[PDB]
Amino acid sequence: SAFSEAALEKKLSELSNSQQSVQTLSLWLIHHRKHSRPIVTVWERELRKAKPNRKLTFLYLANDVIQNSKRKGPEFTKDFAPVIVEAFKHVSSETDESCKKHLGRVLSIWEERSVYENDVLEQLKQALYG
Amino acid sequence: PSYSPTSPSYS
Repeated sequence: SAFSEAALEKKLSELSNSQQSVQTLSLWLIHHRKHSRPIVTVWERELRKAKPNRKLTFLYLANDVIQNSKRKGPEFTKDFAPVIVEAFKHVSSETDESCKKHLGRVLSIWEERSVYENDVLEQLKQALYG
Repeated sequence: PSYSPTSPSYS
C-alpha cells in the first residue's frame, strides 16, 4: 500500500493487541519512514480518540516502530520524541493499575535497551509514577 | 498470540 493519512487512520482503527497486528502495521510504518512526521501526528490523534482499553496497544505500536527503526536511522525516535511523554501521561490517566504495570514494563525495556536518552526516560517515569 | 514488547530485535 502506498502511504496516505487516511489509510493509516483506518489501520489504527483495526489495530489489536496480537503480535501479528502490531508487527504488520509497524513494518508498513518503517517501509514508509519518509513520512514519520505525519505518521506520528495521525498516531497521536487516534490514540486520544481511542477507547481506554485500546490505548495500551497504541503505545505497543510506538514501541515496535521506534525499536525496529533504530537499524534504519534516528528519524522515528526524533519524531516520536516531542509527543511520547504526553502520550504516556494520557494513557496513564485513562487506564487502570494493570495497564500501568504494562506501561511500566515498556519503560523498563526502553531503559535497558537505551531507546531514549535518560532525559526522556526520566520524564516518562515522572509521567507514570509522579 | 499477544504482542510482546521485548519482541523487537535489539538493545
